[PDB]
Amino acid sequence: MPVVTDKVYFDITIGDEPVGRVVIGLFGNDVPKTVENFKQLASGENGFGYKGSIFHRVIRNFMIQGGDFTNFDGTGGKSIYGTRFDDENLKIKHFVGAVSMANAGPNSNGSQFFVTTAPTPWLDGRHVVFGKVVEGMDVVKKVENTKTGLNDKPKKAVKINDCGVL
Repeated sequence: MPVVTDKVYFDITIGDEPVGRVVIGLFGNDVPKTVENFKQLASGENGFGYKGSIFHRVIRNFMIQGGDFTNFDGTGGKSIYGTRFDDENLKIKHFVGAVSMANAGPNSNGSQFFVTTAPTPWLDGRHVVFGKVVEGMDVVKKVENTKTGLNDKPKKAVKINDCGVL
């Protein structure tokens, strides 16, 4: 298993009601550049980041996706290195509770990421896995079961009300 070297928290609300904290353990020895991006975006130290952003796409028994702090719809976000950065390591496979970079094809990591709640083996090799959930899988589950609309957008906003580096 990859070693966890750092942790980030997300305090999440649904429709402005608190539903709990997710703590993600990060694999900084295997993908240090990807882990630095996600830590800096959680801390907001470049003036922009995840606080206040939403999980815009939620699919029951598959994944929750968020990190689009520019457009809030899946079209946006940016890394601390520029709009996009390259795939750092594709060797780590997904597993239930994996945290992985969303992308638009090869070498197109930004700020968007997803947390799985079921196997997603068809994503192996194509998305950079960079951590896993170490607390609050039950909170991810609440989000996973929230009622959705067009293109799996949550009817009530699922918001990262606060976040940071532990």
